[PDB]
Amino acid sequence: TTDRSQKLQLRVVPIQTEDNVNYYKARFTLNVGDNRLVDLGSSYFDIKGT
Amino acid sequence: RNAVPNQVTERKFLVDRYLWQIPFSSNFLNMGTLTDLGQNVMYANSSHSLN
Repeated sequence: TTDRSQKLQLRVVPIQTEDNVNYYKARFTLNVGDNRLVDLGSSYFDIKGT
Repeated sequence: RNAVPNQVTERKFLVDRYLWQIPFSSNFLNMGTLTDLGQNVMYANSSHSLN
């Protein structure tokens, strides 16, 4: 484990959204810098709605 | 059909028989009993106060 200031979790908000009667688009931008790894097994969505 | 509108929600949780815990590790997971930050935060045999 390194000493450098990097983040354990991550939070990315969508770039584009789209509404419909019957669907909802969310397009993200997953930036993985140099000297970083991420497994997509830990990836999930965080829906808030009513 | 006669449900009241303006229903505010609220949430909580209950944990029983559980101490909360914060490990003194780098990635917050068990890689050993003698943890890895127990050799380089305490570094060059130094002292650190805590509150």
